[PDB]
Amino acid sequence: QGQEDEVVLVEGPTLPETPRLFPLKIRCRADLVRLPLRMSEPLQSVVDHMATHLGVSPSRILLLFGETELSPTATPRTLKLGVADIIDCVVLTSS
Repeated sequence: QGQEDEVVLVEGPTLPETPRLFPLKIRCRADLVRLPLRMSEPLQSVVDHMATHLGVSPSRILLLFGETELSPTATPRTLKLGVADIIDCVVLTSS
């Protein structure tokens, strides 16, 4: 008992049931922001959102969990990110 899947192939109907997102915990310059994101969703979601928040380009945004270097292409799934698992949005001189 637990048929957990969604047939996103052969016709694309109106699915009002959204996927199971979670409030990803990002750290700004001195504050915490939460946005609804999928584990399968790449960090490009938090990158774009933090870029618009800080008034910078998404290319300048680098996510950093403690001491590790994350990327916009990397997914919270493989990274084991969460609601308590916090990633630093740092604006670098990306040139």
